[PDB]
Amino acid sequence: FQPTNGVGYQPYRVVVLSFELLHAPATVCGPKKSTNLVKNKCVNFNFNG
Amino acid sequence: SKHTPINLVRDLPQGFSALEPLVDLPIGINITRFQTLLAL
Ligand SMILES: *[C@@H]1O[C@H](CO)[C@@H](O)[C@H](O)[C@H]1NC(C)=O
Ligand SMILES: *[C@@H]1O[C@H](CO)[C@@H](O)[C@H](O)[C@H]1NC(C)=O
Repeated sequence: FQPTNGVGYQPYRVVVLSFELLHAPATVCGPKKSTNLVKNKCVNFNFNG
Repeated sequence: SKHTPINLVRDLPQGFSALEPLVDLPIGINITRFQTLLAL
């Protein structure tokens, strides 16, 4: 090997993080980013679901 | 769980006291037997 190996011969690091859903607990969330909290106005609220 | 000072020993104390939740681990396993531990 060489420090400047080309594609196909150079080392290839791989991570295979796997998504699993079974009888094991399902602690799955969504892409919910926090937003400012308003008051004294008719609004659609979602606190913890 | 709950903690409360009592006076009786051989019998459970008189009174009412609710217990608050303390831990909610999602262990996701099934348990059919249990045992206590002691310090000697
Ligand atoms: C409880 O026993 C059941 C069926 O008898 C089995 O399917 C399961 O593996 C046990 N549950 C857990 C969460 O391990
Ligand atoms: C400690 O207190 C209790 C009394 O029965 C018991 O664990 C033991 O006899 C005592 N002495 C020890 C642990 O050395």
